[PDB]
Amino acid sequence: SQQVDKIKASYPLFLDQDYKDMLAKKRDGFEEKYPQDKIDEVFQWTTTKEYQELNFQREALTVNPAKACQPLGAVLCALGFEKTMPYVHGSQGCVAYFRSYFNRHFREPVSCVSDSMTEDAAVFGGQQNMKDGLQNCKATYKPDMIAVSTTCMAEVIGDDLNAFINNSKKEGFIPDEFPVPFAHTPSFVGSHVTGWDNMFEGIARYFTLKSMDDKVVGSNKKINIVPGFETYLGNFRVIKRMLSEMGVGYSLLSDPEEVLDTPADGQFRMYAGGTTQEEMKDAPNALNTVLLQPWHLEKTKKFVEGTWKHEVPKLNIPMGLDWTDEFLMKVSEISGQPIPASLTKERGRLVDMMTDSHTWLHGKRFALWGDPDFVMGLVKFLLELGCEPVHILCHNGNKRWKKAVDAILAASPYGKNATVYIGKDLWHLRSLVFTDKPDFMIGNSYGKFIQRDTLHKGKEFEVPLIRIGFPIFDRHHLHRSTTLGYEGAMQILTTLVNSILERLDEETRGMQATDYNHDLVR
Amino acid sequence: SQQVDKIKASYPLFLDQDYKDMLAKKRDGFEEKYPQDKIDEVFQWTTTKEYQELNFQREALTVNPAKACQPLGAVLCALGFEKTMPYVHGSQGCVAYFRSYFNRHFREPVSCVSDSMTEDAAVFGGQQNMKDGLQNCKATYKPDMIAVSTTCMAEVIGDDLNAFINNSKKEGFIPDEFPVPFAHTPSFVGSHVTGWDNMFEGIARYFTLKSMDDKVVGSNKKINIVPGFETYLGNFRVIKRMLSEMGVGYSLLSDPEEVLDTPADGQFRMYAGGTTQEEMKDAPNALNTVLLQPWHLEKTKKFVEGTWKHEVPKLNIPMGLDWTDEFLMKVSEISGQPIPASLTKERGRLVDMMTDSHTWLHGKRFALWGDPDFVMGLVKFLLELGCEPVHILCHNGNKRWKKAVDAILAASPYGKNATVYIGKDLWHLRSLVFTDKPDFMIGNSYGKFIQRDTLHKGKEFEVPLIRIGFPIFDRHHLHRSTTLGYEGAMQILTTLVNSILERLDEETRGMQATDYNHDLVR
Amino acid sequence: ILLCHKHPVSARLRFLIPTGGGVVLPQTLPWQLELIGEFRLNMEVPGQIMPIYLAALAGHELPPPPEGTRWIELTQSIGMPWLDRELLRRVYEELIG
Amino acid sequence: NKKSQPGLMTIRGCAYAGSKGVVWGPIKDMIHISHGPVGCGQYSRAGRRNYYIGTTGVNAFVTMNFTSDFQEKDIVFGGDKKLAKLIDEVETLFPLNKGISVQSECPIGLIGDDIESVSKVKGAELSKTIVPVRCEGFRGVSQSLGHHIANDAVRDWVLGKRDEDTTFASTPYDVAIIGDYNIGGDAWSSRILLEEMGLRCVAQWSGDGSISEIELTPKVKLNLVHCYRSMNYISRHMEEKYGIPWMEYNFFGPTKTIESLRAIAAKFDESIQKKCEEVIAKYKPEWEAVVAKYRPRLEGKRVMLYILRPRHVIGAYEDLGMEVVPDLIGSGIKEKFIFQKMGIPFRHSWDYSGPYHGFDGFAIFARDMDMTLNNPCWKKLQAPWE
Amino acid sequence: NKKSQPGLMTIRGCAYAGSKGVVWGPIKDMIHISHGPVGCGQYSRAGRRNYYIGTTGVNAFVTMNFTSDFQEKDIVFGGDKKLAKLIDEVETLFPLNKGISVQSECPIGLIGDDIESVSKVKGAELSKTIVPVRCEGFRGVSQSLGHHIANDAVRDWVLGKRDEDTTFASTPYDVAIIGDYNIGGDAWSSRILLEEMGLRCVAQWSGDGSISEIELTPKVKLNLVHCYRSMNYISRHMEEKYGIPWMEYNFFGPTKTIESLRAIAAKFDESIQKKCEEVIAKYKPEWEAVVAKYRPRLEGKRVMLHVIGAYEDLGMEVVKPDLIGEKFIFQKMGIPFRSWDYSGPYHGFDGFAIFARDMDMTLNNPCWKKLQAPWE
Ligand SMILES: C[C@H](CCC(=O)NCCC[N+](C)(C)CC(O)CS(=O)(=O)O)[C@H]1CC[C@H]2[C@@H]3[C@H](O)C[C@@H]4C[C@H](O)CC[C@]4(C)[C@H]3C[C@H](O)[C@]12C
Ligand code: ICS
Ligand code: ICS
Ligand code: CLF
Ligand code: CLF
Ligand SMILES: [Fe+3]
Ligand SMILES: [Fe+3]
Repeated sequence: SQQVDKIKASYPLFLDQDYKDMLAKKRDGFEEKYPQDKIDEVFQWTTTKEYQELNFQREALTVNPAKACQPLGAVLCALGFEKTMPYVHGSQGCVAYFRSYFNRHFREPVSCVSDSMTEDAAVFGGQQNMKDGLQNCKATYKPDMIAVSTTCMAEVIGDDLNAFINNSKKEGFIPDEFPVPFAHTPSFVGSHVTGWDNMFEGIARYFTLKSMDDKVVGSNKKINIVPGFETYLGNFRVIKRMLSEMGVGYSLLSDPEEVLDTPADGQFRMYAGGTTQEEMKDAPNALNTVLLQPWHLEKTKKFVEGTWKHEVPKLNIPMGLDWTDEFLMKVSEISGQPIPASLTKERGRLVDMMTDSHTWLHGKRFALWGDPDFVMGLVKFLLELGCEPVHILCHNGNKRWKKAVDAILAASPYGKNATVYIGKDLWHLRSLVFTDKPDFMIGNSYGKFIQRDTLHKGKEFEVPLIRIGFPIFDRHHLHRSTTLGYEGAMQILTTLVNSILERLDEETRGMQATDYNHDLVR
Repeated sequence: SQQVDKIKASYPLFLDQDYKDMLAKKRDGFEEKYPQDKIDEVFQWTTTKEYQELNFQREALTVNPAKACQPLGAVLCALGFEKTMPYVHGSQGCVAYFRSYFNRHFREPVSCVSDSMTEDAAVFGGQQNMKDGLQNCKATYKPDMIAVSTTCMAEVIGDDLNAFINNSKKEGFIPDEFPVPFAHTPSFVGSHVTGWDNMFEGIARYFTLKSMDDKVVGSNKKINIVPGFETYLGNFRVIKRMLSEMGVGYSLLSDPEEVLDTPADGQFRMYAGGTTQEEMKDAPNALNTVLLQPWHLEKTKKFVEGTWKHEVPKLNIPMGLDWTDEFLMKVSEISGQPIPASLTKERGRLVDMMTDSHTWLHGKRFALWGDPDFVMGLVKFLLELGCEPVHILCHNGNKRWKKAVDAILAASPYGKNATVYIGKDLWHLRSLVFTDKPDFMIGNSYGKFIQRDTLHKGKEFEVPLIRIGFPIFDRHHLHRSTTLGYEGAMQILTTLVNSILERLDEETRGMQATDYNHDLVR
Repeated sequence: ILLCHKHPVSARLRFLIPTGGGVVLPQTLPWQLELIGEFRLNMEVPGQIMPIYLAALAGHELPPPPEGTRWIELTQSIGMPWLDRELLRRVYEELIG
Repeated sequence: NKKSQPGLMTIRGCAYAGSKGVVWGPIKDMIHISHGPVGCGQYSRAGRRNYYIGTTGVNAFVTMNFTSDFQEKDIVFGGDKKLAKLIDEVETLFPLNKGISVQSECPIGLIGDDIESVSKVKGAELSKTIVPVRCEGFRGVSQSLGHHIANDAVRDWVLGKRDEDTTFASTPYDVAIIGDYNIGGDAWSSRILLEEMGLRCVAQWSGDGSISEIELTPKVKLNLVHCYRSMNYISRHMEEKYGIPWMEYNFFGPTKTIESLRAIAAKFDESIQKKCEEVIAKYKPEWEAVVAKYRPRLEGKRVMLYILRPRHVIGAYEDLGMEVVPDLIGSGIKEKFIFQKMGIPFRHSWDYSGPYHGFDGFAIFARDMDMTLNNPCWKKLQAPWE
Repeated sequence: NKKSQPGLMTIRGCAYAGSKGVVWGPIKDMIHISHGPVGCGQYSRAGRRNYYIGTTGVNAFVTMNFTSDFQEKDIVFGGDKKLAKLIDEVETLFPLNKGISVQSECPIGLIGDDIESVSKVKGAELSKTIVPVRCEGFRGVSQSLGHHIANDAVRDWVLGKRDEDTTFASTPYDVAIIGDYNIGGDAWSSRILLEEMGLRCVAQWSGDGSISEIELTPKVKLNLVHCYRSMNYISRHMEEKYGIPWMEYNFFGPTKTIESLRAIAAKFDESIQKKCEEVIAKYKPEWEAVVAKYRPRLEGKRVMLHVIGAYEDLGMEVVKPDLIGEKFIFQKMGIPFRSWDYSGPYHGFDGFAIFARDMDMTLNNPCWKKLQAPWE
């Protein structure tokens, strides 16, 4: 039943008595459900430490992973170039899932095509698929460039991207001069950040490898900036703004913030902004190349140091205070530009906010997860705030990254109770937060379910989720936030302290029970 | 009892059994408290429509007001000028309260002095207090200018500010050429915004009244911007940024964002930035003067139009979409500068965000309160979003402002269930949100108690608070937010939609009860 | 003699004045009491120069006023003639100021 | 049902999406392993709003993501041993699961993996129903072949489990809801109407579906199929094997809902018809009030739809006086923001709203259509200075 | 205790802040009208953290702001009729209030308003205790005169309300906590120790204070004063009138807490002394563990400032100070700074743990070590 004055959506319409009775009848008569006491007992068991021992003994089963596959990152990297079409040679379902994922995170159109590889392609190969797809894509969407990645199907059957594209150009399906960079992105190796790295390395090799004879390091007096897999448009914006404030000539390669923030003015823009092909061709002439996320840009670093002859600085992600300082100092040293007074004032204002909120931030326990560089930057900033990152999870991390994060934690008194987990999923983290309860957990939207689980054990066991990372699906416009630089640290600090304050306000809203601490001033 | 491993603050230390027993013994033995069922009955009565009728018949009692007194606004206006000391001629307790209030809102040092008028001043006046205070303030803090307001003491005893300052200059307590603008700010007239208006008019008169012979309108090809009582530094910043993007020369009179955001670098800065005396003296030479918050800048508008001969445009507060558009068009018309493509792109991005969030925002019921211009701008933006304002409360509003807001509501189909209240306090709003429950409240920190009260009636009756306005005491760094322009509209939209989504997530977090609607993608 | 009590903690200055008129003691102007040496004031009455000194009542508790006398504050002097108001102001400035 | 042109932004999904995402995933008490690399399981995790009641992680697992997480060694050497070890770990960590399905991703059918033998061996060892689904994404041209493969798996592994069991107490009013995936509670809104008609909904899958309901489906008297495209295979098989007639029911909009209710009641005796008339009379004022409120705001508007068989959603749009051919367009999330960029009001996922089926869902549908079509945001696309 | 120099930045409050903010406001079951313009009541609303137990708006009104909201007409023609109508409306809308105080702001005493007569008339008519407080802010040099005026109002209108009432059953272990305003729950942390000692805290005001507790205060055997500066007037008055001895107790730091507990127990018989010894023995391991955890990370640090003992118990010198006990100015200078801001309790053994943790948190926070930009 519905009242037209107040129409109820699914919640709380299905809380109505008739719906409750119908659901109870269904469950009791035909679902053959386990008894509620047995369900409660099993849940309590899953919250225990012995269940954690069983869970961490997993070798073949992955439950709720915290990573994606390479071609998603390859598509994201391809989206950062001017009038460039991401083209995933392989099955269509992969591209549909990539587009849906990025649409849900960014709430923007995401352009990506597939050559619709099918059983016939599984038998004889996707060469005809590649030719037809490249021709159709160029004719229909008129891109300046087509960046080709692969699905697991094409990698497993062993399609040669180079030979396929060469045959497509040779037989006249696409012009010989049309830029078609490619990258092999096996979804069974690494993660989405690895795919981003592979796509960027392939594009750089396509545009620079054969024309290094006339390239001189430092000719254009610019600094190449490779952001890596980044899903915060504010990160690109803050990097560009800080480098413009410094007066530093820069080339931001794979800049997708324009195409992911197109205005609504009655016209659909298929492409917007992006790194130009001239910028990629002139990249070796830069003074140096700075990798914003070096821990998933290893192949890019190898190519840039080995081919462009760029002495890539050993820089952490510019996240927090110390690492933003080191990034700014390295940029100043490379470019010869002093750090302007505006950036010094912004750093001082970030320090002022840290001083303002240290009373509420100090000693707070956090379980966090995400990509390696983002996770280590968040851990560094939390240590700078006096917080305790007790559970550090990175499903796509490696042993070297774990060693680096352990070294970072050992350098801080607030990392004593911190453990770094690599190759673990969010079920492992659910066990960790049940057995060693943190105050909060920082991660993507997939953490919300964990919070639900904790709330099922009790309100006192609930671990609230702070949504920083990728992907964020249950909130709107968080992709516009910033996590890099002093501005990103400021936003992160505000989010953390305000989350602590909402949690305290909720815990003290009980009248005549806990409202004695429901302070107006905090 | 405290465990050194897990130390408990007041919450939840006083929830311990021993503390509960001690509090129960204290209540039962000596407090002579009313019975618990009896308190419950009285509370339920206070939530009723009969109690609302009894509440709205109040004529002499004000409970939980939503306004401050004039000298606070005068101090805020004075802080916006370069090397200017706010000086409240009157009693010291007023200055102490003003400083504490602004310190708690901004989490920054706030400079303000008093002449410590006491019983001797109550009997003889504060002329000697004025002389000594001006001399000591100039000697101790070395301000370029001392901006003088009044407490209710000096207004009641009829202290002549002009005569007192002139006698102080005559007798050598301060130099004759030292700028000492003054304004009478009776705390029993209007509110803090009235004090801001009075202080700004006094400063402008002091700097321009006697030198209008050599002033020609449009000589400096700039536009004067008067922000009014503004406690969001982001609003000053966004106004300046939008004017710079348009290429429009501007003079932001009373700009306190620098002194209210001093960086922490081991050095304390009493003064920072602010409108210079040259800018005030050259203000009549501007093309026009634009009042950001016209509904509390009546005296400023009268002085600007009657002395500077500026044709002040009929502009609303640049809040939301339509009014920001109108402000930009008026600035373009006055200055001759076209609106650049960057501002058009920002407007389109705001429209895109509105389109993305309209499904969650449409039909939501809001009870809001604050200053008149801020309240009307928020109402206009909510009508633009398809939301339904139901209780529009402005304690310091007047009949003309209420008529304007009613005209705005009548122009939109989403204002049919909207009622505007002027002269009503937050107890009236508590009655309103009990009897006619909205989805959310939008207001300062003082609304949190109202939320608590609603939660005491039941979880289904709880009205969550959204902290937009002044003062915000229980959150950190919200004063850095923006409410003006497209940027402020995006920030407000994000806050509203994410508050809605957070409330929905909280309501659907119950496992096997309501978590069928705990959607990952929202 | 001008009689007053200043509290050692709150610095509340109460003046012991005749209940009829004026503030001077023991006569209309034409306990452990300690004299304030730094305070001196002279009034030119016809044919005589008259000095008036300040006596401070020591302790924490205000004693009840004798007959015909009252304890008043500076604010309570509103409406009283200017001369003794100024005398009270001088005492207040010396003691409180 | 032809091959889509390569490189033309095809909107169709894969066989895995049509099998795991659509048919098998909503089954709450079963655990569904996305066999292969991590991407397919990650992108499909909780993507569809197939609503269910249960304790997630204990007895329900719909929004969970179980995957074998194939690495390079699993591609090179196969993943059958890994599949067996994963099944053992699933049993040891989720003991209350009432069945396991293994949905194959693309590499499974290419590296010559034999998941059927592993499924049989582990099911015999654990006395558990393990359903191998060869829903490799490269198979077929869309999710239709995924639906077909998932239906064949249901028929071959779950449907006939209770063929020799006659202990179920059957009534003449036994119906099974097939093909309703409970998007935002659509199946619940249909089931409340069906049960208020005096019918007993014995089975309801996939949406809010249990494996026991799939096994009990051959015991029903009528099969009410919501989505013909995805479950026509199983409906036809059930008709030719158990002699169970199947009919398509449309509960989208009051007119189609009333017509379908009368058509369903016409398959039973007079008491069911009387209860159908009673239900229609009871719900007439509610949808009449919804129409009176929202039709004036929506009369004359034009709609184009590209999402299923046509005329399914046309009835509800006509019930609001909305001409169907634009003031509104209904498609997926991938085209949603594109048509938003064109500035045309836009409404698969039901835009995180619902239910839209039945009388209760009609109110939500009308409110959502009015909200999207009449939102002021669509009137602010043009900058007033342009 | 002299007038502050005019034109200087000082943190001194007014008599209204001393009376309404400190002494009268924490009384939970009473309604306090800030008589005058809106500002004084608005800025003082919930400013101090005088913790209390009660249903706000029904039977407790500490965090609420009742004001006359004086307009120009009220200034010109007086606000006595407005005060009477306001009292009637207060009784109408808040029936469960156990008393009304009228705290005067600056204009009330300057326009010749007689709130004493209005209070007497309305209290006689409504059978309610209405306490007029002549706490005009211009009176006095600081909040000390506010404390004095509020204490005088307590004595004149509330304290003697049960002078002839002998229906209260008294025990030899009757004590009243005076001058503790329960900042973050300090008074509760003191009261738990006092009642563990075998004493019966009959009265505890202002913090978490009821008007009945004030009326019962003259019936106790000992008056334990926390803040001598604000309540010495009422303490001496009770000593001279009811013959009740008063002593200052200091529960700040384990050493001072132990000394104060023993001093209080010395006033009573041997059983109270034995209970005090049991309390000290029970709480010894907890504060010893707190010291063992926090003193090594706080030893030798200099503090620039009753509260000495807790700092010494953490091994901190008191006087380049590492901490200063004007908060934001010292914050800008870069020296850690510590009514308690947003934490507490700090008194008692339970409060000592919070005090030590907060001192370690503020003094050793990395934010103080990041002031200097690495390139400057
Ligand atoms: C008793 C319960 C099973 C009950 C059952 O068999 N229900 C079958 C459902 C069917 N019925 C009976 C409830 C309905 C009917 O069929 C009615 S009828 O017969 O058709 O008339 C068994 C099965 C799974 C077991 C838990 C898990 O191992 C994890 C864990 C391991 C630890 O070491 C010890 C604790 C834990 C929690 C175990 C406890 C307990 O040991 C559980 C709940
Ligand atoms: S199954 Fe099909 S795409 Fe028939 S794959 Fe798809 S829950 Fe659509 S038009 Mo998403 S043939 Fe169902 C469908 Fe229709 S997932 Fe749902 S809405 S009625
Ligand atoms: S009342 Fe006094 S100034 Fe005794 S006016 Fe002041 S909450 Fe201080 S040293 Mo603020 S005599 Fe209390 C005080 Fe002490 S406001 Fe608090 S900290 S213990
Ligand atoms: S058509 Fe379908 S969704 Fe595509 S792979 Fe094939 S079953 Fe799966 Fe999977 S991990 Fe990523 S998303 Fe692919 S490239 Fe492979
Ligand atoms: S010293 Fe004290 S706080 Fe000051 S006024 Fe006087 S009682 Fe009050 Fe009040 S409304 Fe504003 S803050 Fe004043 S100017 Fe008057
Ligand atoms: Fe968008
Ligand atoms: Fe600050």
